[PDB]
Amino acid sequence: ADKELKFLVVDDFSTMRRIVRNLLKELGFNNVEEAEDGVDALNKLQAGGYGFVISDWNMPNMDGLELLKTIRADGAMSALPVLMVIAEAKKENIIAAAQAGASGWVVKPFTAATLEEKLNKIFEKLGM
Repeated sequence: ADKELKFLVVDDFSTMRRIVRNLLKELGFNNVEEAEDGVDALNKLQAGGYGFVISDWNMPNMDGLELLKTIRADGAMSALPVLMVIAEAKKENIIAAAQAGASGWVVKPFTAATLEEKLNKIFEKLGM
């Protein structure tokens, strides 16, 4: 894909946002920024320039699935890739997420490799 795609890494656990940031990096993706919950996420997206959203599931104020749902229903941002970080392959959430428009999902913990194939297959399917 493109190495300067601007990524948005959304998570309530600063630790985990540190790991995503680094995972991206170690794959040559260094046009990244962070958001702490869905509310902050939306705020940043509206400003512009993003090309990929990596959002966790459990965040206060505005959670994972909500973030996903508002990008999808929002006509400006509607076709924006959203990769969702889900804890356990709880079938139920996988279904809600794909159901709500998520470009794909990854079960955390994930390595740089799984991340890289998750992205590559999202890139391929989105014409990226």
